Amino acid sequence: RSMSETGT
Amino acid sequence: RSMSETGT
Amino acid sequence: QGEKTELIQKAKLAEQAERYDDMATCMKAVTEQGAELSNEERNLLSVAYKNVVGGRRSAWRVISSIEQKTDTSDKKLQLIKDYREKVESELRSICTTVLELLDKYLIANATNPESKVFYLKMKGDYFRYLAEVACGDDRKQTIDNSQGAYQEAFDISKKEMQPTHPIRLGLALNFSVFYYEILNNPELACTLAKTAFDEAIAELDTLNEDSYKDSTLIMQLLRDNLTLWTSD
Amino acid sequence: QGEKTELIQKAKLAEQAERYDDMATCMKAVTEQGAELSNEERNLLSVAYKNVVGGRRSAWRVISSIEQKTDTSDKKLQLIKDYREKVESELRSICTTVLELLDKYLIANATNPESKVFYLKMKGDYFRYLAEVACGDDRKQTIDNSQGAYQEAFDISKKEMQPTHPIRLGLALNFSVFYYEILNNPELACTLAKTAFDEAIAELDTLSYKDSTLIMQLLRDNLTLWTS
Repeated sequence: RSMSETGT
Repeated sequence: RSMSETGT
Repeated sequence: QGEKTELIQKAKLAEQAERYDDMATCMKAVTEQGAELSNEERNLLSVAYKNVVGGRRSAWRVISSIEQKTDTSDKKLQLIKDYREKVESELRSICTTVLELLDKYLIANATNPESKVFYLKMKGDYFRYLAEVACGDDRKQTIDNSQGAYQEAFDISKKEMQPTHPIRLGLALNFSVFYYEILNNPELACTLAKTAFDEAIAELDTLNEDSYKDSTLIMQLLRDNLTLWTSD
Repeated sequence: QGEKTELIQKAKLAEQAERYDDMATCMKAVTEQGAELSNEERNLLSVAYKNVVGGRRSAWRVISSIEQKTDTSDKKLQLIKDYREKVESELRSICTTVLELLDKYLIANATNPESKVFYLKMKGDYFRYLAEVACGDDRKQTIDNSQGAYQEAFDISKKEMQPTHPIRLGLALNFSVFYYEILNNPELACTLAKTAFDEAIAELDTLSYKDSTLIMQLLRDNLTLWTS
């Protein structure tokens, strides 16, 4: 899925 | 690493 | 009955949302309706509280591990102990809630050996979770209450229950863990696990056909524990 | 202060225990003392609320999907909606709490341009989470609020910070997500992410390199997904 900064 | 039923 | 159907619906929604405090709230209300739980409702209740207590246990294990590592003279020692105790209090409240559900409704109204085993195993589990954090004499009391519940569940299931069934296998798994972790008797824990596994394999041909997956997975947990315990 | 040290220590304890509601309470309490946060304190506050609001976002997404697949005249649909609205109000409460801290303490008392970009970006994020669950005139206002914060953050970072700076890379990342998922403009989302990637890769010596690399990987993950 689309990832934002929280994916880090 | 010991596992109880919650491991399932 | 109108509210009971709503309560199960919300319980199942909360589970998929992973909102287990909500899920447990709904299932507690169902249990307090007084009627014997179906197998579906019984598992819903077990999943709900397993997740609710399990988040407090994992946090407790982390905090206690940090505390064990802290010098006895550290400034923050008392702060760490304060925080461990806060989580213990949550933990003891959850266990106390499940235990009173078990003794006022679930064990009381069980009319078949399977429900008896299920609920006495659960009694064993939640007293064991209390023993995990107890000290002094209430450690000895929670340990004795957990062992007594496990032993009765074990006697009933050896007499009434098919040995490969997931309920019997889960009981032996959790009882073996109680011997390993609470009584610190690794040899008896291995034998309890190995004996359960061996009897399950021996009676494979009478395993209930809709339990194949669960029995396979719990048998593997028994073998995994055995492998770990007999290595180091 | 004797209490500020206590609060940060509890915050770090709560974090290791994954008790993110406790972590957020401690860090909110530190913030309202009024003093500018250190980079360490700033990151504890961000980690706490990221996890607090993240649990509601995932729950909202599960429930709404179930909802969209349920029939119209099905009895069981109203209960589903009511549960979504309960989760929604929690999410809104969390977001408005964060935005309050940002407007009253964090943005205003930032001295570094790097600090200001961090908080303006955070402002964009939390209006974006509000815009995820908004509708009507509500949705239009939250989107414009999110955009305004991201655009200001973007401009500062382009003037003050280098392309490889992790805060600037992370803002480009979240701003592109805003364009893709809130404005529904995938080509602009792609350009925003690609431009940030290309400008960072041309200076991989003038570089913390680990965090830059990992953010650039998220930029390219999104680009590959969006262009496919």
